[PDB]
Amino acid sequence: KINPMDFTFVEINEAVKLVEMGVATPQDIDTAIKLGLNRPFGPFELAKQFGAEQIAKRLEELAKQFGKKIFEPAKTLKEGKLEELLKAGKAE
Amino acid sequence: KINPMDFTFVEINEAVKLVEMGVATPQDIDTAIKLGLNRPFGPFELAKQFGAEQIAKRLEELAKQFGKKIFEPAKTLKEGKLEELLKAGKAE
Repeated sequence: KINPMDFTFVEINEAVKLVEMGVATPQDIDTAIKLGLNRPFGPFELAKQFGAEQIAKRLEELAKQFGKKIFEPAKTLKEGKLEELLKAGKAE
Repeated sequence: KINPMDFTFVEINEAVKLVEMGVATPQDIDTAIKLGLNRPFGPFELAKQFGAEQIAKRLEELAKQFGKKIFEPAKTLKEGKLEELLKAGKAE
């Protein structure tokens, strides 16, 4: 049974993985979302708000439920190294 | 009751609206998704594949179910003007 919140959990790791594959930065993502989507927290601040720990555990659950690639938790998350990752697109 | 497919329906109009608010183009989106997410069709070809008509009708359903902003169908879609929209970020 799915929540509305699961949809931002999945959006988030969509975002995460893009950043993981180097096709975008945490920033252009957050801003375009915030600006385009007119909301207060982009995927990543959202992620920071929530916690890598929580979102993954949850994404796991869904991966079992569905077995689609999209639901499987980004490694950035499943291993909490989120913060060093912002460093990547943010640092240089 | 939600399907796995609903998650790409919502991703799509996430994408759509970004493009609607001018913060990205249909292209940088499709490619970053395809490249970063290593899949065959970006949000928009996906959308083209499916049809503005179908995705909206469906997004509607979810908006009633949840009443979160994220689920409400982009106007680009709910009015099928999808194709002229690719023109925007694609044309100039």
